[PDB]
Amino acid sequence: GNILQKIENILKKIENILWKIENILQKIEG
Amino acid sequence: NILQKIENILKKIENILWKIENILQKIEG
Amino acid sequence: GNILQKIENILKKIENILWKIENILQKIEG
Amino acid sequence: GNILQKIENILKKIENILWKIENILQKIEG
Amino acid sequence: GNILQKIENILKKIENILWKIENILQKIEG
Repeated sequence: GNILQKIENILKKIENILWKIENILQKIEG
Repeated sequence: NILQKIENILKKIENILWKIENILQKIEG
Repeated sequence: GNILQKIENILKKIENILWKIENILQKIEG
Repeated sequence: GNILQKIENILKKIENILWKIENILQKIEG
Repeated sequence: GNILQKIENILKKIENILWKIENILQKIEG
């Protein structure tokens, strides 16, 4: 129930961190 | 549904990782 | 749909992409 | 300790590793 | 094993690959 909500929330955080990594790499390569 | 949302976020994560992978291919280039 | 099978399939692709990333990074570090 | 909790723990570990990777890159780009 | 265990196992592989990636980056300050 709420554990699925915890899993969803962690995946959103993972997504957000990956976006940050992508942006740093884009600036480096750009 | 929560399972569909989880699936949707994972698809987004896959897409971001593809972008990261292509950028690294360029950097290693 | 079969949401759990879709989730499994997406995770397999994520694994594959990450393995490619690790290999590219190995070359960069070399 | 059910399978969902185990999955949650692994995702939390993934999140933390990604944070570390981002933290290192933030330094590299300066 | 069942579908949730298959998913857990793929997540473990993802974690492990990310740890490898992190390991390479950690060397710079380490």
